[PDB]
Amino acid sequence: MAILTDENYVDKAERAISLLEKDNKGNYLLTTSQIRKLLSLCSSLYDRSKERKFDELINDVSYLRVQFVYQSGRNSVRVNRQTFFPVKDLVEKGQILEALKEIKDRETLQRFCRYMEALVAYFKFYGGKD
Amino acid sequence: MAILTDENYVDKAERAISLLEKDNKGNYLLTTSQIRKLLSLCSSLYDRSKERKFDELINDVSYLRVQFVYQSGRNSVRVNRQTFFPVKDLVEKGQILEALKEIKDRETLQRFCRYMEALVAYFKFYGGKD
Amino acid sequence: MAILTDENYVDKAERAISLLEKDNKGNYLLTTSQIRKLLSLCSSLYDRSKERKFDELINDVSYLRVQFVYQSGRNSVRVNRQTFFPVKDLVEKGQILEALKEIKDRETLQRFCRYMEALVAYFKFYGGKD
Amino acid sequence: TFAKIKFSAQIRLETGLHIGGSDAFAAIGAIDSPVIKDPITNLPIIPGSSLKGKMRTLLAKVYNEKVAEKPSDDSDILSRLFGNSKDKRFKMGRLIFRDAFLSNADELDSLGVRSYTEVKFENTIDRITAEANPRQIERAIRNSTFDFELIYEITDENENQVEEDFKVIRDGLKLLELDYLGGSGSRGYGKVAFENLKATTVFGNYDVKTLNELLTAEV
RNA sequence: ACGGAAACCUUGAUUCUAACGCUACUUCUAAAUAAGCGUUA
Repeated sequence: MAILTDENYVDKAERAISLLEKDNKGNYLLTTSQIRKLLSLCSSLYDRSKERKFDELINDVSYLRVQFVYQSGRNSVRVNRQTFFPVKDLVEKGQILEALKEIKDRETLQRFCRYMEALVAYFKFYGGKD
Repeated sequence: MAILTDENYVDKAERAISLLEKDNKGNYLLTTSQIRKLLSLCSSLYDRSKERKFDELINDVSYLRVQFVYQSGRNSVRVNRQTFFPVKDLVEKGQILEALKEIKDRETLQRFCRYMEALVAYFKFYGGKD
Repeated sequence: MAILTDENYVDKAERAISLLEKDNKGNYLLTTSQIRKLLSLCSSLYDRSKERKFDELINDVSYLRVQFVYQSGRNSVRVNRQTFFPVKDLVEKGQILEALKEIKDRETLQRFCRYMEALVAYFKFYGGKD
Repeated sequence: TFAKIKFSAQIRLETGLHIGGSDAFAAIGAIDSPVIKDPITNLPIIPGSSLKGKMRTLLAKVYNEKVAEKPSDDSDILSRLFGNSKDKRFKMGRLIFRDAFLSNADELDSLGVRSYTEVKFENTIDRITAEANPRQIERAIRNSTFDFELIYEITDENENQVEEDFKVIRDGLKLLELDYLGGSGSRGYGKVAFENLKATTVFGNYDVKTLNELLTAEV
């Protein structure tokens, strides 16, 4: 049983980012600067999955996972004496780590990178800031 | 009920382009360069739909939807101390996302691609810029 | 009231061609290469109208109208520090866009195609370059 | 006496290069100034149009003897090498530039890099308000090398001009070394070097020993 | 049991040869990842 399939990842990203925490004014707490490194690493992993075999990209996925955990744990936004952690909220509401656990070949890796594409696309669609 | 039919899509593009946001000088806010990637993806999808079945075109359609929702939020123009989203305005007024959601077979996919062609044709006919 | 009838479309093409704008040297700003695709599509539609019924020709008429407006909005010539749209002018003075909306059967389609042939003949008769 | 001589070199960057392209292959979440890239491999490239244009503009300040308002108004020694659309004599030039592609990706990997393009963060600081506006610019990695190929043709029109065209090619490459390949090179971008610069007669019979001596000695 | 009967306007023929959608053109121009440390103790 996989959480990401070719028939649901775009709608999954839709629902995942429509549930992200918002300020009292309605703006998203997440910004593109907080996830810029993760997006760059996902883009590079997608680029390198086309040429090289999956066994060569065994350290890149692990680096991507440790980057996801580090960024989710370190990014904090404080408004109105309340501190939220938008990257961790995005990771748990998008099931990023669980999807990363189901990466075992080129197909699943490319599906995950397309899922991240969809996540940031729809984040920008609903008023996400740079 | 379907919003794109063989009898109404050209008139639908006619009605949608006339309602796009304009500056106080009367010229459009959307440019062709903002929708260049979307037009290229629609053209490639339409070309490739002729030779192969819709069963393995699902990734291309999902990526097309992802790119539409991304380019809607990415492209912003600041004019007269006010932010505008021209691609988002075009997508919301032409019902691009709702027409994409109706794509289930080759006929609907080609109808959507022809509708996009009609939209850009009428945008250029009404003095739209590159 | 039908603008194109079997008795005046040749004269309409004649007056339209005489009303087309020219350069400082008296040369036609419109060229046959600007309308080559439109003429090819008109010829194919006329050829297909003889055997196939108008039910399957509606998509071809819609695409023909889309091509007409796209070429009206796309082709532009800048001469003497002034820009002009030769295809748009030809469409306006020749009264083509709303002559397309009255295409409801085979007879109206063939009337429009013969009107386009007359327009080309009288455009070449008055010095229209290729 | 027709012949073709291939000047082959390694364009090794001394600084990050930003030749700059469109958003056709840009990332879906990147507010960047993307560089021109190969459509398949998504690797940075050095287009031959950039090299030809920059070299032609640089050699126009040394080999014209008259300021030219257009590339068509260029001198004969440069029109016969780069081409001239308003000259029946020089309408087809003797120089073919080629797109340069990354040729040491393995060495860069062994050096410990994660991607072949980095993102440099700059800003502009307001001098009245001390307000900083940031930007991100994509660049190719500093130690990248690109395969450079330049084909020079020799016909009977090159009867007594090859030794001058060779000198002009050397001077153009040297001027490119004391300049920057296309980008924001006024802030320290696009410094390049030509390594292993050698000339090989790939077609016909020609002697390139002396030329190769000035290539590998004068550089 | 008719100015009538019998009779192929027929055979053989490539709308073919030659021709680069080509020449010239830098995705370019300026820009420190930087500023502010109050008040209480």
